[PDB]
Amino acid sequence: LRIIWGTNVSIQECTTNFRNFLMSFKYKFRKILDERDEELYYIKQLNEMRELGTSNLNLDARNLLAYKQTEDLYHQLLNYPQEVISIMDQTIKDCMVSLIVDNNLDYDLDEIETKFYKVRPYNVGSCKGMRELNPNDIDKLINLKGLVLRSTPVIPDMKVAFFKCNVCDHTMAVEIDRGVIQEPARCERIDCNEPNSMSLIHNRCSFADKQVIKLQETPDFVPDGQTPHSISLCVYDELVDSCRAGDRIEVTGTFRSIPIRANSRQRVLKSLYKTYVDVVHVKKVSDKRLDVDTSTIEQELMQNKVDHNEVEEVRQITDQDLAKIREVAAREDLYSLLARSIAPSIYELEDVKKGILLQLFGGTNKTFTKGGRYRGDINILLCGDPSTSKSQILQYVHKITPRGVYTSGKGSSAVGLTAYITRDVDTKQLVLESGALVLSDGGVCCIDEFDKMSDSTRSVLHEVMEQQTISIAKAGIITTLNARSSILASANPIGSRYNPNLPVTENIDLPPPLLSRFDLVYLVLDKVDEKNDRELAKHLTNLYLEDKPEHISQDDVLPVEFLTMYISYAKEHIHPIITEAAKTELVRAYVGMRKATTRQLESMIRLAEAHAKMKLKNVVELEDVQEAVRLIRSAIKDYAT
Amino acid sequence: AAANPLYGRYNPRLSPLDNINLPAALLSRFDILFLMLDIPSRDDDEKLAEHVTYVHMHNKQPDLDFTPVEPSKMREYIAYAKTKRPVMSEAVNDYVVQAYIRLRQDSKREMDSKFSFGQATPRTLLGIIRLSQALAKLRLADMVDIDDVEEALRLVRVSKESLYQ
Ligand SMILES: Nc1ncnc2c1ncn2[C@@H]1O[C@H](COP(=O)(O)OP(=O)(O)O)[C@@H](O)[C@H]1O
Ligand SMILES: [Zn+2]
Repeated sequence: LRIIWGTNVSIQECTTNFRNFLMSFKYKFRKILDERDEELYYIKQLNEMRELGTSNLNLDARNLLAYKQTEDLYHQLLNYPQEVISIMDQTIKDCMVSLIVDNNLDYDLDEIETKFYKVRPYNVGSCKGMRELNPNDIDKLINLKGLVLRSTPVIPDMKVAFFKCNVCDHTMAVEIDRGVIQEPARCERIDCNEPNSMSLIHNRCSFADKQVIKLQETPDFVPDGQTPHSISLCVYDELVDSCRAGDRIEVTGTFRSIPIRANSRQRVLKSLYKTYVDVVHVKKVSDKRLDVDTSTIEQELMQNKVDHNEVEEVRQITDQDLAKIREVAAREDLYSLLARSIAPSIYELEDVKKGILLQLFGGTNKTFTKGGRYRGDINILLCGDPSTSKSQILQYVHKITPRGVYTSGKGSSAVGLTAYITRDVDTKQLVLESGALVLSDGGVCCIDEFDKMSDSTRSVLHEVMEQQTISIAKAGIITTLNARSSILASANPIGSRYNPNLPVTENIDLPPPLLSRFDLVYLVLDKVDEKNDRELAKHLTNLYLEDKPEHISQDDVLPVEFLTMYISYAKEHIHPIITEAAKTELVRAYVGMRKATTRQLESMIRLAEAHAKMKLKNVVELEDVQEAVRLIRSAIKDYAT
Repeated sequence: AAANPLYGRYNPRLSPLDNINLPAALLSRFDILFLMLDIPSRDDDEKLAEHVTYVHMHNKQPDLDFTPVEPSKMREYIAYAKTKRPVMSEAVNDYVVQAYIRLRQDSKREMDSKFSFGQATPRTLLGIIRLSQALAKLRLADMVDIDDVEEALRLVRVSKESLYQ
């Protein structure tokens, strides 16, 4: 028996126990874990990796918890990760080689002899963020759910130091040991001695990449009393430029502590330690929220290859899923199936839900190879009575969209919608933080009490609503920066309730041009009657029949986890061409409004093409304009007044 | 919230949407408003003047066949009631609906003149449910009766019957 000091770990006993698992696992969690075909569950993923060069082994930690023989290990790597992962680095290499020697094989040997393999363990239990992390939790595996507010520049950090000798033509190198460079005073005596004369040469040395990232942390529960924490965390090589401002994330790593120097003068250290996460894995995506625009992020999809990391950017889907997607797309009522399943707790309002669905698809994005750009979006406003979906819709969008800041009222003004300059107290320098719209370079920016935002603030959106960019000239920065956000707005009329005896253009209390530059405006007036509000009341109270609404599967609707897999396919993979035959029905629909401005026309093409992203059509057909124009007219009840 | 009309006291010649300065969108987020306003009277002011002079003659509260509960024990009782998560019977479910439609039909079709205020809304139906849950929790009861909502609706309506005095 052998054991590490301060530790419960036996190297060889864990080594064989990990191999025993690694050569025998087959989804036993489905059998054992709870009340929930395949084989060799990891061996396929290991013999997958060796031809791709993707040296990373992403590990679902809960494989071990359910499995019969490595409950003895889950509570070790969780509690001793720096050492237990150092074992896995070795065992996996030996467990790759066992798949060599059992194989008649080509020369994989000549590199995997030398190359290095690693593990990223992420699928661990939940925690109350920074707050529950009492000092007993120091140096343990942890995970955090949250988002990024800023990231520092890449920092050079020493890994081999170099020494140049002022005489006698021999240098020296030393590898760093646990944070020190033990510089030899002696001139490597056996050449000759001079007592103290040697140099240290910066540009000969070998460096790691380091990067630091600031995480706004958002627990699944927070105690009454709390407020958001800006954690500071560090990420090493192969994760630098993995994740960046506005991303919504699950990240895992080791919780740490470190001292701080009191001053730049002397080595007195503060005893009240600082704390951070050393990141080991980041889960860039989730099943519940859709996928970041592949056209926008095109610069980084290749950087992941060029940087040699497979930390994933886009949802993987199998043929069994795509086959279902296509078999679903053939049905006649998809146009209403999504518009119901988008909000299974929201009653009727299917004109609203449907145009919102057509916002999420975006439509089409296009450029002229230098001189111009156009993008698929519709910018939306909701108006009419209180006591309606308006505020709840802004949540469901927010909780599906991977990006977006729920701005609100007078609590949101120019310096914090666009970027601002601020003192980073942790280092005391001026640094630039992305504002709300800049963080929202994609997805949706969701705005509420839109008319109670001031006359001064509204003037930023007045550019952004179609030009999708913001341009700056204030001290320290002069740039135009991207603001690809779609915009969605909740508004209420002048006075209160609604008043049909005054024209809507006045009633909204929003200026005629900005109201026009919205692509779709919804009038959501109540107009009360029996045989609607009764059916609504039954629907609502069924949420209190069963104290959690698991029977909401009634009135059949898609699983959200499939709907997001559909949209993040259609969005990613279809570029719907507006056919030259579609013009003839399109222009008359515009001119019929003129008997109002091009924003309607520029909206209809961006809305109708989304109605071709839906149903996955590479080309627009004369029918799909017809539903799009009717939607515009009926969204403002154009027949009535 | 405590608030006062535009002239401190009410004016009976002003409809409440004009007597009250607040906008009805914000007001619709109050699940109950109380028109807790005074009118002089020969009798009722006498018992008040007793209670105030009694409680000013000494700290003690009136000699009713009652005791005013010590607050800390009431806090413990509330903390137990908070643990209760009551469920609505289908019997009351269909009653809440029909009362709501009669309220909403009356509120709209009749009550948009003179003393009439506001409109009935989904939010006021949810108010009645939350109040009906609260009553059942004060019973320490795992279910919500038809006997609860017929009390909850009373508090909703009674808060403005003061206006007719
Ligand atoms: N037609 C409806 N379908 C579902 N829920 C509704 C409906 N009308 C109102 N509600 C409920 O009322 C609340 C909406 O408040 P809301 O009306 O968004 O405030 P605002 O009046 O500022 O829009 C939500 O809890 C929602 O569930
Ligand atoms: Zn020398």
